[PDB]
Amino acid sequence: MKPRILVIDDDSAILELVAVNLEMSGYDVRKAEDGIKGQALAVQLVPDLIMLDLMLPRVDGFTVCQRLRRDERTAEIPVLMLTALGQTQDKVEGFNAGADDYLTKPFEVEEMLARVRALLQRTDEILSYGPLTLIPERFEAIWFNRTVKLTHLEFELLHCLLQRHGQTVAPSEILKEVWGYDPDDDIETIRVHIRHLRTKLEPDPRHPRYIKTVYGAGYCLELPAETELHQH
Amino acid sequence: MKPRILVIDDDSAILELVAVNLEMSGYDVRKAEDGIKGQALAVQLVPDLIMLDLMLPRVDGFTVCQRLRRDERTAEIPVLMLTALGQTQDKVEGFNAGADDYLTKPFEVEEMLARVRALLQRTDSEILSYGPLTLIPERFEAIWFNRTVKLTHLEFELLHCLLQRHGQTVAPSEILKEVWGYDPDDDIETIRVHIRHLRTKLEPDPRHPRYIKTVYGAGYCLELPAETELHQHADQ
Amino acid sequence: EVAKNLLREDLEGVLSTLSPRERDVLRLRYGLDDGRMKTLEEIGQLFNVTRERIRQIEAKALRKLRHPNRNSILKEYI
DNA sequence: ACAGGATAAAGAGAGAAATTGAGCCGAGCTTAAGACCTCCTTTACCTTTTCA
Repeated sequence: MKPRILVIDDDSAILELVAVNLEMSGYDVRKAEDGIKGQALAVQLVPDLIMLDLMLPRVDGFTVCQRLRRDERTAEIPVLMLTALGQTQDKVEGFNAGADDYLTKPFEVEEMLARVRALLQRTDEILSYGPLTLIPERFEAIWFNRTVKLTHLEFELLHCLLQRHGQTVAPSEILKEVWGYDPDDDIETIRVHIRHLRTKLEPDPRHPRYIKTVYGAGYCLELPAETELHQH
Repeated sequence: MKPRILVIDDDSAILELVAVNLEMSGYDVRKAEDGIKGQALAVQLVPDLIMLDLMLPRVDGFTVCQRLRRDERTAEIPVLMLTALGQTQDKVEGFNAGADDYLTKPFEVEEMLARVRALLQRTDSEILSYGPLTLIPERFEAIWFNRTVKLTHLEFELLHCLLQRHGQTVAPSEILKEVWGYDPDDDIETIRVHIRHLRTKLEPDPRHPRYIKTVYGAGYCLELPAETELHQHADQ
Repeated sequence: EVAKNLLREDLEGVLSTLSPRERDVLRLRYGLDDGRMKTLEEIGQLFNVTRERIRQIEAKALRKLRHPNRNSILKEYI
């Protein structure tokens, strides 16, 4: 299902901005203009996340958060507090409110969405590194400043190695990930395609620098850090 | 028990400030000055929280975080990223690293402590590094002080077996059983050969080995200096 | 009804062999969970990367299943 | 029963889209032999210990 988010904020313009941005991100958004309605809706809906304003009328946001934490039905719901951040006292009371995170207003939409994603990953690919950029749509690699066309299997092999950059990948793992074959199938095919990658990517395929062979362990893709590109 | 916090940061001043403030808060703090040592400590200790600077040498903070997420033993450990926060691209790459939170330097100590509390409220076995050695299993390599040494598989497993028993004498029969799985009665002479290769790779003088000692009649012992003495041995 | 529960299990097994992302893609592209086949664009928005990326994953998964290994029982279901 | 009238809901007419499969090719892929470089084992001969 789509994660349910309850946004509780008395600023209709902020509330609308947040709601629009969350819906564009695929969430089920519920909106509340006050802490009393917000608490009742939280109890009724059991949303997957609460974003909670601070300056609601009649009832402060801290009391709302504390009440959500006191109801067994809401005690576990994560609370992302929106705060105007200006006084050490609101800080000290949020330190007792049971907030899960804080976000300073004005916020970037991307930061908000990052926090939402992290909270949801809590309730529940490398396409570029240094000198190598993968272009899936064209099965191509940017290798330093040259474009290199790859075959489908050559590309998938290089991607599999890039996913485990700096680690040795066993031939059986390559077989499983790229070909889906049984671990005991013939690994000799891999030995061929690694060689093509070296022919395309290394300056000297006989002394491969980046696509290393670790005898008895497999192959390792070792790439220089971006700080070293100027030397290579 | 006291919660274990692993702080990984190459800035000794930030690392010290953080460690002092966490200890004042009652945590057991462990410190690592580089991403490789940090990763090895995370795997060895399974800390209750990782604080991970961004710009570590030899291994970027993103690669460290991704590798922690790839290890079943560390995949669940919360990661609070310390970042110099200045470009949306580092933002975009962190958006894929699997970081749990970010904290911009300079930070207020109270904010740091709040994040630590929230991560800890949310959360609720091999020695890979000691003194001058990091073992790098994934590459069959050893960091020895600051030099990379390529090892063969049996040499690596032998060195690891000795590291597991650092400061103790390891019997040849135990090495045969653990590394080779052989019977205690098989020829131990093969081990004697491979031990010298480790000395050839690791000792300054293979004829007068300082670290890979022979305990006559008992076996081999890896004696490593404590981290406090490293400055006296690197020049060797 | 008993050749229905049995089937899904067999399919799920061969699905396990595929990479996590791949199998998720397949389940969503055929509606194995919701009965509703989803487009590219719904997974383009719901999943991390956008459209024209899920198509590649679908082909790279099917090519894994199309091999005589990891999927041969279902051949008789036809 | 039979005739007239009003109407809406369900068929035929066409092209344009979208697929589609078909031949005809060479690019990707596999197979097998041979060579060829690490890693390991085990030997022959030692040096180097702890001890009577």
